Amino acid sequence: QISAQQNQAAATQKFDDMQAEVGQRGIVDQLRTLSAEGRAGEVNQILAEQQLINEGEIRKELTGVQDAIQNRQYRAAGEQRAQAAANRAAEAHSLSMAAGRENL
Amino acid sequence: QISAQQNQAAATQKFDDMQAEVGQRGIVDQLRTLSAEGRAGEVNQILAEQQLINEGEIRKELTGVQDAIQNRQYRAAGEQRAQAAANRAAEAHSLSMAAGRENL
Repeated sequence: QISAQQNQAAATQKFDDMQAEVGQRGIVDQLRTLSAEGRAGEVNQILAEQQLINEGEIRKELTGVQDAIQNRQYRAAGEQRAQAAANRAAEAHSLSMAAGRENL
Repeated sequence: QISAQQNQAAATQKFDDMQAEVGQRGIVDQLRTLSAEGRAGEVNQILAEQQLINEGEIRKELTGVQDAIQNRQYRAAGEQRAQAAANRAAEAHSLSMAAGRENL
């Protein structure tokens, strides 16, 4: 009797969790839409009041998304700096070559 | 009889652990909320008094979050420093080029 009662209690908990995920599928959708536009302050505030979401691992996925955005921006800035540095190097070398040729 | 009682004891322990996990979700939620805001001193204090949560691997996740925050701040500072360095280099090169051209 006790073994059967334990088994069915566990099954009931599993079913409740599954139903909770199914019902929560909308908030996760809204958070996914919001976090891909850069807005990161309006995702950490909905994940603090409308919490008890079944899986608390979505946080890591959204953080990864925002980190990817920041990394992309930094990479673009770095490339922009590099090309200008190359142009400056080319100009300086041309002047130096002219001067050296005249001296020789 | 010995085998049956051993199996029953193991099953009872599993059931008790599952129930304890179910009952502790509120504390884990509060910890996630606190640790997502940078406060890393209260998380440890809570995890010192109530220390006995059914899974002691939450600490790894929370430390990962804290490390992510610190890394983001450091990367932003580094980007700012690189931008300032490039701005300095541009002016230095312009002045040097002007002087060299006049000398030639």
